[PDB]
Amino acid sequence: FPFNRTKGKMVRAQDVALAKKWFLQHPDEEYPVKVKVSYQKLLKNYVL
Amino acid sequence: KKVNGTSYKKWSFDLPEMSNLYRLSTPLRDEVTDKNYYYLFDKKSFFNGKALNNAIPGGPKFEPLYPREEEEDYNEFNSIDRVIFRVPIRSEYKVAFPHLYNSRPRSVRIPWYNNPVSCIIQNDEEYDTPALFFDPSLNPI
Amino acid sequence: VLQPLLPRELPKLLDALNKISKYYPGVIIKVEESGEHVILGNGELYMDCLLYDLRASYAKIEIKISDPLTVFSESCSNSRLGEENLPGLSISVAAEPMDSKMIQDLSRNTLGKGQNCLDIDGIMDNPRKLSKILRTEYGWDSLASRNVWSFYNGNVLINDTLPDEISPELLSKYKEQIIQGFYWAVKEGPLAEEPIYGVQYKLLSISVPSDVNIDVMKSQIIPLMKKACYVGLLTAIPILLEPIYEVDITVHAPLLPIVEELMKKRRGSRIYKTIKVAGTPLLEVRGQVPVIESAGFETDLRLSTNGLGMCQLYFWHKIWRKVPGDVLDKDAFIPKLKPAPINSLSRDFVMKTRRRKG
Amino acid sequence: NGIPVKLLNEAQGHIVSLELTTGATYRGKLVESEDSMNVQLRDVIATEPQGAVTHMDQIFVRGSQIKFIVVPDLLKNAPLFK
Amino acid sequence: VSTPELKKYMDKKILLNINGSRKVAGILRGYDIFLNVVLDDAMEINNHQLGLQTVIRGNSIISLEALDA
Amino acid sequence: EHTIFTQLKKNIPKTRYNRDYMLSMANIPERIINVGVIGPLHSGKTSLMDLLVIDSHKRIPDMSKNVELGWKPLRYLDNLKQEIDRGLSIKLNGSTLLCTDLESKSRMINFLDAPGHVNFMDETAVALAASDLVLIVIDVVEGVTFVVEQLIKQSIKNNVAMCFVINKLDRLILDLKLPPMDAYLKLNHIIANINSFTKGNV
Amino acid sequence: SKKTHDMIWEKLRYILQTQELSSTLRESLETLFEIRQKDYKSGSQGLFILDPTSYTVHTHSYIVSDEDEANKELGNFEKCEN
RNA sequence: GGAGGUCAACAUCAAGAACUGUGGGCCUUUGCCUAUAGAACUUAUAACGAACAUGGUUCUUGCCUUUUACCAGAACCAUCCGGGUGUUGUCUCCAUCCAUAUUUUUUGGAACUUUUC
RNA sequence: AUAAAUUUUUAAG
Ligand SMILES: [Mg+2]
Ligand SMILES: [Mg+2]
Ligand SMILES: [Mg+2]
Repeated sequence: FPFNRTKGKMVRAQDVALAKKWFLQHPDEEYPVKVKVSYQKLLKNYVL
Repeated sequence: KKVNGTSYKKWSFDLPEMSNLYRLSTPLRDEVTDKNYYYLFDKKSFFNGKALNNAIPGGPKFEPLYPREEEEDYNEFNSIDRVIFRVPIRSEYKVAFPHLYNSRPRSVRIPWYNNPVSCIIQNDEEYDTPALFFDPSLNPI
Repeated sequence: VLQPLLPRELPKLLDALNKISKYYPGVIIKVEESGEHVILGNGELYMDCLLYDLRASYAKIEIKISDPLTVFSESCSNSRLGEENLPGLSISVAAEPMDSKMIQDLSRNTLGKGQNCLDIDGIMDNPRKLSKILRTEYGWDSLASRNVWSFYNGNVLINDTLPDEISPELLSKYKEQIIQGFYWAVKEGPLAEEPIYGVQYKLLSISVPSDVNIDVMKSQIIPLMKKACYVGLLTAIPILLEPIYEVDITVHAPLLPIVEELMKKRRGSRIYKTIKVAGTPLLEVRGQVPVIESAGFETDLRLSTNGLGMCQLYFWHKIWRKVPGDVLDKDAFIPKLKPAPINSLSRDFVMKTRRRKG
Repeated sequence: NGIPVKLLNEAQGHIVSLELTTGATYRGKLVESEDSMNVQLRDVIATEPQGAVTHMDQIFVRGSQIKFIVVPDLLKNAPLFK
Repeated sequence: VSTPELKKYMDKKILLNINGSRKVAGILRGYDIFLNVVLDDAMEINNHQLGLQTVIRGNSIISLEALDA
Repeated sequence: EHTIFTQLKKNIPKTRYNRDYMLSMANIPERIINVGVIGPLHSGKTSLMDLLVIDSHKRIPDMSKNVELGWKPLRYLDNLKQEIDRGLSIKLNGSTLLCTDLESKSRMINFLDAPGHVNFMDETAVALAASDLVLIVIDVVEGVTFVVEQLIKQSIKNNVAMCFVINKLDRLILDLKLPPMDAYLKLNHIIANINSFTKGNV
Repeated sequence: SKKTHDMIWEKLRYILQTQELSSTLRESLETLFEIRQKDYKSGSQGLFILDPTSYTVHTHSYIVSDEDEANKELGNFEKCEN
């Protein structure tokens, strides 16, 4: 959605949430348990 | 033409530009175009995740929401003499087809089933690999 | 299976159940002596659509739903005698396997034009000719081809002996009381108290007591056909028939090896055809998996390949398969919390389903 | 293409009346019509130019020899014209 | 352009009402886009048959009213 | 709560073809038909019905501005709750309208959508067993496949009249990106691949 | 090889689609494409222990207008005054 | 008169899948039925914001000397940072459809004479 | 044949 349009309206510069997309997607693989648990916090705060 | 005016609302752009933007922002973008990817990562599999008190393995954990499960009669219906274990029933069943595997849900939602199994095929190597090209992923017909 | 959560609400459930049977045609419903209700439906999603529409619209009451189960059936593969409970009568029944291409035929219901076979539903199509369909196609006894009486869902009854020919008239009396008793013990079952399937019944001979009687025989004879058919099935080396879904799968190509595992795991474990697809990086994969193992299956696929792929199960050809075990063992191994060993699958399901009814 | 032709086609099914060059009116269910008004009709009465009437089954008529066709007034409403 | 749909009337006896207040009868054998009729012969309407088979020109036909249903 | 719907007599859409006249067509059995529509999952069916609808009713309530010009499909005959959020179709569902062939001969038509999952075939078997002719909708990419088989044996087995429509050609180019030629070759490959199941008919 | 390869499969697949061939040639022909989208190490497998930069290699100059020099003189032995 | 404004005021934005005006019939204004015209904005993986906080009451917990301050779930409400559309006002910058004649149409089989009324 | 990870402090008596 951010992109394909080419016609649309502004957003208050703090509404674009740049980093939401990363913690939606899977954790990937490598990361040590610190960052995975960081993900779970970001979900829990989102869903809520 | 490009933008509205000093009050600066309703930007109006053009393909070549919006391309170049696409190009740049490549570090910062979600990049995944197949809805069928998020399978249990949509919302509703989260809400189901909570409300039944499960945890998708990569999932956010929440609170019981219906905390006291401990009340129970000693009751023959679901018992062991009468039940056959063939396949385990992992959770993701219970989050995938909620009303079925899970006796007695409360406040559950509708998982959305599935999408078309995207075929999308992109050619990202060459700038000059032309638009329409028979791509080795395809079968020969 | 179904039970409503609190006993005092049994009525409300019923008042919805009848509704559902109407609104969703496909479903088929049952009770038992148990008070359990039984809900038979097409496929897993279909059970979902129901049970949701059961709880959140028609009946509102929460209920307890079992682990997904399956149907079964009762077949057999080969002095012989039987008795009445008040020794004025007796029956003894012959039972055999039937042609896989016969039973194949019946479950395909057909108009039989051309040089083709015909289905049994039209049995009042030319009866002698009908025996020509039989003699001709099925290698059927021309004398039984004479003697064929009457058919039911998956199987059919026949007659062989002289004291038949003592009273083909006096039996021409009790034909349609027997055809009941046959439907009777067919719909029910010896082991699972579940429908019998694919069996040939050639009667031995029917002793009727001296002077017969008026209303003794009438409804005296049908249950005696119950013990008749059963007794005829037992010594015939029974087995237990399990359905088989005809799997369809679609994948991107390089993800194929993945599928192999699943099937190796799910015991359906036959993928018959890998059909390349044209112009699109897909593989149709046609396969089979039994119903009982198919429980979560479609997810196991849909996940394990990370969003590419899809699956569907379904039942058309109405194929069946023997379940591997030895249909009775006193020495059997029953796991208690693990999937049983295939040296007895069937003994298990007997001693379970019987522990549902009793 | 001709809008009268279209109208005629539409009138298929309906009970049309139909006079020829001869002046022999018919009235019947319009079975089939073509670009050339080659009409077929069912259950059709047939008046002579002088007066007398005759019932008949499935008349065919060639548009060349047709004079004018009366269609039912329901077709006035819709939706051929616009 | 389009063919006259007379396949219903094929191999049936028809009253070909023809030019000048005349008539013809006979079983229908064929036709074309001009509505010429080829028919196995019959009388001219007391009555008298001429020919074994007959061909009627398109222009000449007023009507071809079916004798058989 | 349980479904969507319209409950009133004055908000039902205007329906540009003047209903009562449609009811006039309804007299002759000759001019009306029953078209059932079936295919495999996600083959475009309900969408297609909605092509007919939005092409028929003049001003719809259920359009948001979104699908009006937009992106998400207005899926009109869907109408339940379950069939909405589940994202699917369960109870087969009708729509009637009169519409014109190119002739301008405008026939009354009963369309009936049918579910495309293979655990709902039951509620297609109805849609056949009633309906007069059926459109089997083939999704070009998927190509025909065991489900389209058992369909077409089930259509013609019950003595119905079929027409095929190849669907979702956006997926042809704008995803697969198949040079024009090889695409033509593909369509041919389907057609050849279907005629082997429609035997005495081509 | 990227262009040349590409146009080689231009004509090569162009074969299977437009042409009409034998069975046992065609089956193999498509086994090619299959292992292609399975990436070829079924056909590429070997001894890789040698380096492109380190190992002194010689890129030979031939072109199909070359008669290879057809040397049977180096085929047989001489007298060595050395 | 046109373009704009990091300008203002006043309306309207969560619902029977849902708005409004009008003609006609009935009851007796409401209301029901019928006909007709017009519907910006926002809604179906449901919504004004592909964003994301705080407070109050009430229960269930969790830390556990007591209270502020708190741990994490629910119900019912509130506040706050923002938004769209419409009308009016004001300000700034500029201007005063084939082309052609041999069976279905348009290259005619039309005319003359006579009776009845 | 496993990828399952709670917390965290200031004032007043
Ligand atoms: Mg649909
Ligand atoms: Mg003190
Ligand atoms: Mg104190």
